[PDB]
Amino acid sequence: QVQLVESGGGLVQAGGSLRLSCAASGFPVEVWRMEWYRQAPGKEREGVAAIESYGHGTRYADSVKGRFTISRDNAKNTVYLQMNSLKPEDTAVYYCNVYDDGQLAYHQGTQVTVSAG
Amino acid sequence: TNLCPFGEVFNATRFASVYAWNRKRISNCVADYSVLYNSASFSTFKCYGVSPTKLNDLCFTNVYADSFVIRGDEVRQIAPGQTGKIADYNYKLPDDFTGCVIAWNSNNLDSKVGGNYNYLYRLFRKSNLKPFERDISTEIYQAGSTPCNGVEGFNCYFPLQSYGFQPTNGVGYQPYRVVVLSFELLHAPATVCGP
Ligand SMILES: *[C@@H]1O[C@H](CO[C@@H]2O[C@@H](C)[C@@H](O)[C@@H](O)[C@@H]2O)[C@@H](O[C@@H]2O[C@H](CO)[C@@H](O)[C@H](O)[C@H]2NC(C)=O)[C@H](O)[C@H]1NC(C)=O
Repeated sequence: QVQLVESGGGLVQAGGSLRLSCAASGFPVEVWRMEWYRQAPGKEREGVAAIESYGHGTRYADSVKGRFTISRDNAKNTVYLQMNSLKPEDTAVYYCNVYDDGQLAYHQGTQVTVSAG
Repeated sequence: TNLCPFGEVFNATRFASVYAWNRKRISNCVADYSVLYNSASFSTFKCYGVSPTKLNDLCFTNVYADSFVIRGDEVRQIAPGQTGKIADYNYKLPDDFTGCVIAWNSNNLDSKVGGNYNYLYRLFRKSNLKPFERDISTEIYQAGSTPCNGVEGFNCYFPLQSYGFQPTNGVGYQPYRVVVLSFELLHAPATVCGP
C-alpha cells in the first residue's frame, strides 16, 4: 500500500517556472524527512531539496538555494517543489524519496527540460 | 522491611523514547526478583554477569532502573558488546555489564490505528555512545564535507527519527517496552537485598 507518485514537470525555458508534486500513500509525510533528488543523464544523482519532519526546517542545495522552495501539504499528503528562475543545467529526471530508515516496507520519476534560447 | 517499588517502573503509564531513556534509582528497600519474573508474562528476561535464579541471594548498594521503548528487532542490541543504531547512538551497556534486561511486547499500548509516531530514536551521532551516556541534543547533524551551521545544505539532517508503529506490523517492527536493571555494587554498604 506504500508508494510515492511524482507529478508535474515538462518543458520550460530559462527564467521559467515549474512545480513538482510527490504524492505519498500509506504514511503521513510530516512524520519523516522528505527529499527531492535529480539526475542529469551524464552526471550522478544530486540531492536538491529536503524538508525535515514536523517543523524542524528545510534544506536546500547550493545549486538551487533561493530559487527552489520545498513545501508540505498535510491534507493532500503531498510534498511540493516549486522551481523558479530555471537555468539550463537544471535539466534532469526528478525523484522524491522518504527517509524512512527502514520503518517502512516499500523500498518512477519525472522529466524536466529547460532550454537556453 | 519496605518492598522495592518495581510497580512504579514496569507499570508506568508513559514510557520514554530510547534516545531519552528514563532512569530511576532503587535503594533502601527489599526486592524479590522471583515475584517479578512471574509478575507479568515478559517477552525477554535475561541477565549478564549474574544469573536469574540466584538473584534473591545477592545484595547490592544501588540498583538503577532504565526504561524506554524500541522495536522488537532491537532488543538484541540491549546487551553488552553489541553494535547497531540503538547501541551506538541511544543506549549503550558496558562490556562488563552486570544486571538484567527485561522486555515485553507493547503493541496494545504503544501502537495505534493510523500509526503512532510519538516515539523517537537518535539516527545520527558523530561518536558512538559511551556506557550509560544519554544524548538528548537536537542540533543539526552535518554529514559530509560541506558545513551546515547556517548554510542549511542538503547533507544536514535533524538527528532524531520517529518510529512508525502500525498495529498490523510484523512482530519485529512492533513496539517493546524495555527495563534494564543495572546492579551497581560499591565499597559502601548494601541497601537493596533479596529476602
Ligand atoms: C502491575 O499491575 C498489575 C495490575 O495492574 C494494576 O496494579 C495493581 C497495583 C492493582 O491496582 C490492580 O488492580 C491493577 O489492575 C499487577 O498485577 C496485580 O498485582 C496485585 C498485587 O497485589 C494483585 O493484587 C492483582 O490481583 C494483580 N492483578 C493482575 C491482573 O495481575 C502487577 O503485580 C503490577 N506489577 C508490579 C507491581 O510490579
